This record gives sequence, C-alpha cells and structure tokens, in this order.
Amino acid sequence: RLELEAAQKFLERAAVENLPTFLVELSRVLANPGNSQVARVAAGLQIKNSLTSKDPDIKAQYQQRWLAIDANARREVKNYVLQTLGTETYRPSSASQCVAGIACAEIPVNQWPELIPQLVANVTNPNSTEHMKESTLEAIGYICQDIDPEQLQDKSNEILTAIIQGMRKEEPSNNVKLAATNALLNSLEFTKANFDKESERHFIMQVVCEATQCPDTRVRVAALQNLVKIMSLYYQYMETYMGPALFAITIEAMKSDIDEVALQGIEFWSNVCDEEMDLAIEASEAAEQGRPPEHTSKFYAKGALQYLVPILTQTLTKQDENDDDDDWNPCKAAGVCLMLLATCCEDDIVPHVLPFIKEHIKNPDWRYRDAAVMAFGCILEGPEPSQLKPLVIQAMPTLIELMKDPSVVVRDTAAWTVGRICELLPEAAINDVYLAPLLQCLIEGLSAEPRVASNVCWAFSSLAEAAYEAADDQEEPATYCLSSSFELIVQKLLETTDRPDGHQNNLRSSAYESLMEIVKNSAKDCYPAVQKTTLVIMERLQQVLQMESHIQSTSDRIQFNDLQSLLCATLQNVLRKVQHQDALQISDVVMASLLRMFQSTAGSGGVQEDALMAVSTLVEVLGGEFLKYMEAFKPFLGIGLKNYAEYQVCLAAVGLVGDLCRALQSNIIPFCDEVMQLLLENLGNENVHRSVKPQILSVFGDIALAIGGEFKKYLEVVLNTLQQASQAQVDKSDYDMVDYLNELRESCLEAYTGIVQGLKGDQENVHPDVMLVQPRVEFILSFIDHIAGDEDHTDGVVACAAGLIGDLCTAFGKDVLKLVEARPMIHELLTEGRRSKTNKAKTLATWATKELRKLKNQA
Amino acid sequence: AFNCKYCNKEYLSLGALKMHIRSHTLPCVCGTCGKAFSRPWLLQGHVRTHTGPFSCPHCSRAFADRSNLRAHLQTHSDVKKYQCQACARTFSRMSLLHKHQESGCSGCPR
Ligand SMILES: [Zn+2]
Ligand SMILES: [Zn+2]
Ligand SMILES: [Zn+2]
Ligand SMILES: [Zn+2]
Repeated sequence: RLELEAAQKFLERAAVENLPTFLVELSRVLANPGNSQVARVAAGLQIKNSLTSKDPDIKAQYQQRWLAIDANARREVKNYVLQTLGTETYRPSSASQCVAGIACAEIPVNQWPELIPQLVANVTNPNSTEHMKESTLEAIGYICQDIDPEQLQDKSNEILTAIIQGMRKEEPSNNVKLAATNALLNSLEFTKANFDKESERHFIMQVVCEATQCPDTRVRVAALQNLVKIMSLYYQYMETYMGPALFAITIEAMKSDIDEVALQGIEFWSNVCDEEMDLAIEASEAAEQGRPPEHTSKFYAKGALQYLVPILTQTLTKQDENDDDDDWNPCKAAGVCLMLLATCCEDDIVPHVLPFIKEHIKNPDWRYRDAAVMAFGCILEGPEPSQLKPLVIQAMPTLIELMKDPSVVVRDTAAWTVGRICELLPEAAINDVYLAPLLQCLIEGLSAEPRVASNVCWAFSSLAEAAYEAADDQEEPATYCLSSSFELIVQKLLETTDRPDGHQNNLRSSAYESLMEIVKNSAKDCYPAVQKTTLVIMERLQQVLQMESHIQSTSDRIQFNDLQSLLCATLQNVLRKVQHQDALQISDVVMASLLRMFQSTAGSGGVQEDALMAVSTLVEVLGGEFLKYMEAFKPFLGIGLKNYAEYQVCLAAVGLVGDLCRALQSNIIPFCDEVMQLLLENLGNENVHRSVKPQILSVFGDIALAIGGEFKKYLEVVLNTLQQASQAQVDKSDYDMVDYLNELRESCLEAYTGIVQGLKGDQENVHPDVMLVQPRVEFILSFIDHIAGDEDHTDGVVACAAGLIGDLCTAFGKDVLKLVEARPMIHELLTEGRRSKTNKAKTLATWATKELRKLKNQA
Repeated sequence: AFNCKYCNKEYLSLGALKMHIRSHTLPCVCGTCGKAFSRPWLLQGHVRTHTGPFSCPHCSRAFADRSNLRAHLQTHSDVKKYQCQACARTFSRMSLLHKHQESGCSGCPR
C-alpha cells in the first residue's frame, strides 16, 4: 500500500483540479509503446474509470462531464486512444475500453461520427496486423454492448461487415475470430433488417455455423452462444437452418467431452423450451379467446425430443459425489433441460425417458441409479397427472428404499423426487396404500443429511396442504389423515430445528416453514397441539432474533423476514379458527412477537405491513379488551404512520387506526392526539404517495365517530383540509388521475359523514356539537353538486354522496332541503343511485331520498 | 372426488386442486403487472424485480418482450444463479425463477 497513496489519490488531485490536462497526458502515456505495460494499462484504466461506471447514474453523470471538456482536448484524447489499437501486444488491451467509454458519451449526441467508419476501416484494411483487427473488434464489441442499439441503426451494416470479416474461416488468427465472434454476440440486435431478407440471412448463419467448427474451443463456445442468441431474436427464421445445420451442431455439442461446449448445446435447447413455452401461452391465451396467433410455434423441441432425451439422461450419469452448489456442470444442466422439456413437451416426454428409468433404477453403479430416479422426478410436471399417477406407484416403495441407499447422492435425489411427488402429485402419498409407510420414511429422513432433510421438510409442507384440502378449506374439518401423527411430526420438525447443522441447505428455515405450514393446514382435533406448537414457534423465533439478528447475512435476513412474514399469516390463521377463549389465552405472546418485527427488522425488508395486518386480526377478534395492548402498541403504530417511504406500510397502519376506532370506540381518546398529529403531518408532506391521503381522510371520519365531541379540537383544521381536497381538479384526459379524483372524493364524503354522525351522537335528538359543522353544509352540497355534473364519477362516489345527504337531513333538517332543490343536479345523482346495480348506492340513495321527502312533508 | 369450496369447479387430481385453491387466497396485488400474492412480503419481493415491462437483474436494462430479454442475458457472464428476493432460494435460469416467484415461492431445486 505504501506506493498506493502516491498513486490512487495523486491521480485524483489531478482529475478534479484539471481533468482535461489529466486525460490528455494519460492518453499520451497510453499511446506510446515505450513506457511499461503497467503504467500503460494504469493510464488506460484511469481513462476508462473517468468515463464509465457500473452505476448507471454516475455513468450518465461521468458522460456529461466528458461532453463539457474543451473539444480540442477531447480530440487529442480521441487521437491517442484510437492510435493505440495495434500497438499494444499484451492482455486484451486497455485502449479498446477507452474507445467505448468515450463513444458511449459522444455517439448519442452525434459528436464522434468519425469513429465507426474508422473502426470498420481498421478491420477491413488488408494491411492491418493481428493486434489492430483484434483490439478494434473488441472495441466494437464494447460499444455495441454498452450503447443503445437505436443509436447505431444507421451504421449497423458497417459494424456487421467488420465483424463478419473477422469471423470468416479464411482469417488465419483465431484470436481475431474470437474477438469478432464475441463482438457479434453483442451486435445481433441491429442486424434485424439483414436477417429479414433470406439471402442476407443465409450468409450470416453460414459464418456463425462455420465458426462452431473452429478447432479453437473459444471460437466454438462463442459461436454456440451466438446460436442461442439468434434463436431468441429470430425464432421465426430458423426453420431454414434447424434441419440442415442447427440440429447437428448443437446435438454434437451436447455430446462433447468439453464441459463448456456441452453446456452451450444444452442451453440451446433449454432456450428453445423457453421460447416455445412462451408461444404455447400466446397461442393459448388472448389467442382463440381473441383472434388466433400471431407468432406460431414451429415445435423444434417436440421434434427433437427423440434424440435430445437419450443424450440428456446419459449426461445425468456424469456427476460428482460432492460438487457443492451452485455447481454448474452438464449433469446439472441436463436435469434442468429435461424438466423444461417436460413442461414444454408434456406427455410426449414420457415414452422417451421411461425406458431409461426402468432399466437403471437398480443398476449397481450409483451414477446410473441416481440418474434414473432423477429423470423420473424431472418429468413429473407437464404431462397429464392421469398418465402420471400409475407410474409413481411402480417406483414409490423403490423411492422409499432408495432413501436408505448406500450412496449419499442417490439418497439426496430420491428425497427431492419424493418432495416433488408430494407437491405435484401427492395422490401416491395421500393414499391408504402408501401414506403410513411414507410418513415413517419421512420421519426417518429428518434425521438424515441436511440436503435430504430439507427436501423432507418440503414434502411435509406439501403433504399437509394436500391432506387439509382433501375432505371434509373453510369451514375447518374435524379430522384429517395427519391427525394421528400431528404431534409426532411437530416434535420431529422441532428436533430438526435444533440441529447443529441446521444452517446447511436451509434446513432450520425449511423446518420452521414446515411447522407453520402444518399449524395452518390442520384439522380441528389437532388444535390443542396447534396451540402449543404455535407458542413454541414464537419463543424460538424470538430467540433467533435476540441471538442472531446482528450476525445475519443478507440472505439470512431475507429468509428470516420470510419466516416472520409467514408467522404473521400463521398467527392470523390460528386466531381466526380457535375458540375465542383460547385466542385470549395466547394473545399476550402473539402481541410480543408482532411488536418485535417492527423496524428493528429489517435493514433489508421489512415485514411491518405483515405485522400490522396480524395486529388488525387480533383487533378484530378481541375488539374492546384489545385496550390492554394499546399502550404497548402505540410507538409501533406511530412508526407505521411515519413510514412514507414504504407507503404500503403506511396504508396498513392508517387502516389499523380505523379498526382501533371501531374496537375501542371512546377508549381511543387518550391516543387520538398523537395519531391525529401524525395523520395531519402525512397530509402536509409532498413526499408521500398519493394513495395514502384518501385513506387518511376517511379515517378522520372513523376517529370522529369514536370520540364524538372530543373531535372539536381538530374540527377547524380537518374541515378546512377537507375543503381543499374536495376542490381538487385533474386532467379529465388522464384516466389514472380521474380514478384518483374519484377515490379522493369518496373519502372526502366519508370524512364529512363520520364527523356529522360522530358529533350527532347515537341518541335523539342531535347533540349541539353538530351545529359547528352547519356553516359547511352549503359547501358540502355544492361539492356534491359539482360531482353530479361531472359524468365521470363512480357508483362508489354516488353511494357516499347519498349517505352524506341522508346524514345532513337528520342533523340539520329543513335547511338541507332548501339547498338541495336549488341544485337539481343532486336529484339527478340520487336517481342514478336509485336506479343502480350497485347495492350500496341504491340503499343510500333511497334512504337519502326518503329523508329529503320527510323534510318536505315536515315543511 | 375433489372440488373447490370457493367455486365448486370439480377436480380429478388433488395436486391440481391444490394449485387451484391457492388462487382464491391472494389479496396482495401488484400495480406493475397486477400479478397476485398471498403475503405482503411476497408482493414486495416481486416488485424488487421491477427496475421499472421486463428487466435484466444484472444491468437493469428493459426490453419490449421476453425474447429480447432472454437473448440479452446470454451476453452476461458467470451467472448463473437468479436468487429470489423473497425466500433467497436460487435458480439456474430466469424463467425458473419467475415461475417460482409467481406461484407464491413454490418448487425447490435441483
Ligand atoms: Zn375455485
Ligand atoms: Zn409487478
Ligand atoms: Zn443485463
Ligand atoms: Zn421465493
């Protein structure tokens, strides 16, 4: 490091004091083949670091800083940078990155029109040396990579010829070919007009296919990578080449003993599967239920299925009794490809893979035995479950013994297959023939290696839902097929939870997910155990937080938040289904977990909304005696309301305040002052998402409805706030803003309503307090008048406008009617609500009409 | 002998029935695609994906179709794993990550 400061900032007191002078002197020591290869690259690295960055915004800002330098300085920079190509005889070169750095800034503003025709010239020139054509193709590659293809469309055919000339078989240097073939990979986007003409297309494909035959494997892989890209970009043009060329190339590639070549051949067909599944959806959806496709599938994968499958299953043998993950070898690639083929080819996949399975499931060589159970599991999704069920039956007890195989990788594959069966086709599991022995097999599996046990946890989760939905899924069933095993499965899962190697293969987290999954998916006769289990889960997840929160990685944090989020839903599940007295029993512990989930967790998260939703559930079940938790919940409710960033949390918290209003009623008064301040602040903060404001306006009514005359403190500011919100205008030719206008109107009307009702009282006649809102009645009805003549209002707005008219009649009487008949548009609105298909708008408009009638008769 | 309590649309297999029922218990809806989820955390994981229709995890680039997205990903390097931002499980290709994510985080690799 001792010579680092004298460099890594000695070259920064220049780049900020005088960046022009800096970049010019660096380019000089780059352009001269006399200085060290180290200083040369350092210079180039300094220039490149001055023009671009991984952060798209500082890149966008480093570019503007370049387009600000004196044009004579930059032209000096561009002169030495460009004149370096061919001079460097080391590494891929540093100048090529400088070319593209500058170019990505200057090209989109038409500031270096000289570059591209000059770069084409470097490759095209027959005098040009190896290093000249090589470095130039690389720069071309970097440019096409880092720039928008829309900014190169007029030079596209110049770029292409330079690349093709580098890829041609005649070119003696494979280094050039590799550089050119890599360049083509980044420039297939703007050769669209070429590929569209047949004779033009033929030549491109010829060069690429020819390049896959190059005795250099780098050129092979690169060209094979191009074929994968070409299939995605120009799928509708490969019928010509698949037969005579593309089949043989990729097929032979899959069989290569060079892993890099094999992975590209496999990726070709995996990619075809992705295209042809996406077409299978386009042909299925919108199509037929609208006009038919519109991009038809040529079914390349279906058609090659008979020569792909035997190659793949053989590749499933080529494994490591070790590997670690994520290891990406042809063996693991072959399995994923087979899976994609099954979901793409469906039933057609079955008779090609089945003779392999039935011939190797008992082979003494473990790599062949592993491959068989693996191939079996790969095809379980896609084919009809009809054809599939009597087939796992053959293999099920074989799967069960394979769980106790002497090879660790067969054991692991068997468990994945079982778990895959339990999720996709649990018929073989939830069956009187194999259920009990499979459970024993699973119970034993939790004691196995973490890689196996995690798969078992998965299988348990899938079995619990399958069992729950199977007779006899609200309302809850009295018993299910896991009832006589429930307490045993739970304690086995809890044992797994406390394993010293629980950190491996997400074992511990998977078991916690299984636990919560069986708690949710359980029958009524499991409830005493469900209740205890729920308590245990909460105590231990608390321990995990208190003891491990500070040492969790980014991935541990995503899992733990996922589990806490799951715990919330689990707690909501339990609290809604158990006897009310039992919910009271555990509600103290439930509240503690939820309160621990707030903003402490997490840095990357969090789960505040999930937790607020669980509190809402506890509020709805307890209601009034939730009051005991109100003092402890207060700060966390406050956190939710101040979370304008995560606006979804804000919404849930605001909604929760309304739920607390209906539950605690007048008991919420001690807590209203702070809540009202928070809500009011949220309104006077333009950094808040607009979707929370109407919900806040609504809750004003809920709060007023709960505390009655105590709301007088807030009347002035609230009523005036409602006045500005009611006067809102938007562009009527902006459907999003019109929908937001209606949402705001509906909440304004709701707010007025709850304030009128809340100040009125429940008894008769009206409390004097309501008279404080009377001066607003004319504006309120004037507000409804404008809504009436807007035509773009919704039936949800008409409903609330009607409900308010009915409430004003009861509160203020005769005065309301004089104001209403002076605005005949109001009666138009009430009629529209009276003649409505919306049940809420028809009742309220009728009620409002009735009340208006009484006022007239009472005159 | 299987049927959905939510809409009585009788099923013959219980795995397909299992997949059906899940679509009725999905309140958390997106706005960037209106895709649906069972938990708020799952929905949030989903929108982590949107750098904005379709986005590249590596470089944040957007494309008009999934084909050009797919072709673009071929240009990228070692990756390799696509990691779900809801459950941290990893995947070999983006099609398998998306399919996992949209089904409420179902399906474990290999
Ligand atoms: Zn249904
Ligand atoms: Zn979305
Ligand atoms: Zn990218
Ligand atoms: Zn996930």
